[PDB]
Amino acid sequence: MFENITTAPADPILGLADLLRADERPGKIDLGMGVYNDETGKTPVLTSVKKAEQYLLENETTKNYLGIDGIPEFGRCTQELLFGKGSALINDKRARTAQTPGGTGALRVAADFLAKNTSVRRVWVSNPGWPTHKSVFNSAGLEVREYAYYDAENHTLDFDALINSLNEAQAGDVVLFHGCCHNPTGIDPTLEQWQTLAQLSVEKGWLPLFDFAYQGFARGLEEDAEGLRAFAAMHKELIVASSYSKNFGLYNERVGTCTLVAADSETVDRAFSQMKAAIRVNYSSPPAHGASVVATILGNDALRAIWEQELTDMRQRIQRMRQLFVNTLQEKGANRDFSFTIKQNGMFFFGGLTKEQVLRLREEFGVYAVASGRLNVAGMTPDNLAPLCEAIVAVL
Amino acid sequence: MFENITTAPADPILGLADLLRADERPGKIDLGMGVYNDETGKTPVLTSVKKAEQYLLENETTKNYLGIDGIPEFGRCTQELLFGKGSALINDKRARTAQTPGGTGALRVAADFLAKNTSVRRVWVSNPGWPTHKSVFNSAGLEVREYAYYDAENHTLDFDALINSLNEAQAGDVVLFHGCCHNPTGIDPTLEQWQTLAQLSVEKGWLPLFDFAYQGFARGLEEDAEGLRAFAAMHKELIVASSYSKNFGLYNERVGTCTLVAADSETVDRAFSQMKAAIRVNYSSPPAHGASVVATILGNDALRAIWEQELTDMRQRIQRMRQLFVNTLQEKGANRDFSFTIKQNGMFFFGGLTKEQVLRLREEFGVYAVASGRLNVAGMTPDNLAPLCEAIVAVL
Ligand SMILES: *Cc1c(COP(=O)(O)O)cnc(C)c1O
Ligand SMILES: *Cc1c(COP(=O)(O)O)cnc(C)c1O
Repeated sequence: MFENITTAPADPILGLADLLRADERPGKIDLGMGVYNDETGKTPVLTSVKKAEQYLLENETTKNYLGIDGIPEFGRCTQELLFGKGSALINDKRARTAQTPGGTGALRVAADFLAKNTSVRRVWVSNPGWPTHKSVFNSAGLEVREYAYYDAENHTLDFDALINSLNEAQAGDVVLFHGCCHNPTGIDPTLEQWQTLAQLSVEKGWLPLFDFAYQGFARGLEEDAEGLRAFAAMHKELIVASSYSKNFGLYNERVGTCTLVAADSETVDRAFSQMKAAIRVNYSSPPAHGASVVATILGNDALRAIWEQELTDMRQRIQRMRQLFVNTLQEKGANRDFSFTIKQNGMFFFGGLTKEQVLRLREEFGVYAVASGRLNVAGMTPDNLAPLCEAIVAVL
Repeated sequence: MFENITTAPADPILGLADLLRADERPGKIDLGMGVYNDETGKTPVLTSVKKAEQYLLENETTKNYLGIDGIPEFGRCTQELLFGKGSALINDKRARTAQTPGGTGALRVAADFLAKNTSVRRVWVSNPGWPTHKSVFNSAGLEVREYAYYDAENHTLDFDALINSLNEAQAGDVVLFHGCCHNPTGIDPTLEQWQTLAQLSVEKGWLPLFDFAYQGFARGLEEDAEGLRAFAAMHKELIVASSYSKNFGLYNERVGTCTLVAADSETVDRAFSQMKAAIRVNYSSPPAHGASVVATILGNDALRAIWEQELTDMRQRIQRMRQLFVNTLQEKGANRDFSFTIKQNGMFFFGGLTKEQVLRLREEFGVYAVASGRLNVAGMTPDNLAPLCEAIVAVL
């Protein structure tokens, strides 16, 4: 049965993990996968989280099945984070959320949902973008088309190119938007641009699909949801896949959600029934632990206070690191100007390096980054900043 | 987009959960989903588990991504449980295990794996069987065929019928076997029958696929794996999906595994690469919590000792309950003889009731069971045994 099977191609991002574990050199600087590191170069578990886990260990009495869509309180809390405490979608019961195994799991159940219950044949994704989007949608049978987005030689959102390419999108097809902290460019549209996109979308008949994996890492919780809420205010239907992996540092606990929005509750319920079917035929119900932690925190005023401050400190350390990065580079005498880095939202640095420069970086200097020239700034720390910059200056 | 979508059909088993939550009557006896209940009618979290969670809360320092196949130690431990501490499959490195979100998640990744990388067009499942098997395999695109298994008017394994129907299975197609505690008949083949099936299988060219969700609930850990090891000893390739939901009572933490076995390590590795691809396009990596708990317990002598005893007490309470069930029935004057119940392995009672009798049970008496006439004996307790039996005697 398995004699003819061929080796699968390695993942451009997740594959870095395996490359790293095979390298014996001690001074390896890992700036690949987008995980947050503190000043000591460790990706720690939040205090609010530890406190919640303490509470769960003491108050949890059963481990019984969670119900297809997961913890109800968890879903309600996520809707408020996404649409605002007094949103119309929430009041008119137009939204239904399913707890899922991470944001990726959400993209998968959405894709399966779309493929079997809708006439969507193709999904539109940006370029530059996130590799996993194409894999996920192609595996569900949907065709993936790319739209223009980044202005390389200027380092800004090529808004005219964005609309010109999107003119190709027909009514009925899906358009994938990054909520905030665009992976990998870090450049997001402004509120006015979001509004333009929203009106153009409603008018053109596209089914919007938001991938929200970095809420709170750009400006803040509420501000980062601005674009989404703009679309939510004009749209009748939409899908939003969110993740709590990064803003709660619950990476391996696979905590995410998939929210469906329809014209009314009758439609959303009828639709959600089919999304539950897609889920039940996959993993049945979702892992409780991570979601319980989030609900506990999000539901306790004291805990939420600690958590938001921790989120603030993470965003602040990254902002400090990129400003320090640019500085140490000029300090080391980099021939190219990387000041544009400071305008990027999120955890990454994108735009300066080529496929070969990053290859040389890992080979000669043991610095690991993605082949697209994307570096995880959150992996940068005061102690690795100098060696890291010396490596980069030698490769420019 | 979502106007034409139709309401999905409810799940025959998981749907019971929703039926129950809508019934306001106080004396509802839930004997539907196969979850263990103690004397007090609660499905509690094991002490060994609580101890492990305590240890994790204190020793866990990061929540960083788990790697596609999950916790290595967890996989190794599961291989020993399944194939025995000194198995050849383990020594010759012929087996590769991936941590998955429950046993259902394992069946799904196996189905996706098969559909895209193999020429398997159909999977053979028993009748009576577990409804989810058909859903899972059909959603991956594979066709599901059923084979004879149970002798209703005798309450035994119809072994001749089993082989006669399986003669229809061609070389290349999958045959699904329940490791032990056959859901729902509770009747498993004997070691000699397992051996016959093993030889017939190798000779006929079927790819065996074991669903191991109740190890330890029939006779014991080692004894329950006898059939599997018989096949493992004669087979070159095989797949085994196991669950820790029941034997560890970690239901909502989604703890399972998918193990692939090939002729040698070269083949199994090449094959596993594609299974990792199927996983990465689904949920990326699995939830850490539940698997960590199992690895902690399974890896600590003291903890394992406590855990095995708890598993023993669960099996013993269920055995006591079915003997008490049969007795109270005759005590109440049931016209039909249900003594065959005592020969059933696992958590269920199957064979006495009809679709209408169970319907009347939930309607008139508020007793919930699956429409197939399958009752969760583990849900039976000294306090609900009497009312439960009175309901049944009134419906016979
Ligand atoms: C991280 C990320 C996700 C989701 O990650 P999960 O670990 O699966 O929660 C989705 N989209 C983008 C762009 C991401 O960066
Ligand atoms: C319980 C069960 C499974 C797996 O359950 P999970 O909660 O998904 O681990 C698989 N097969 C059968 C027959 C079962 O009873």
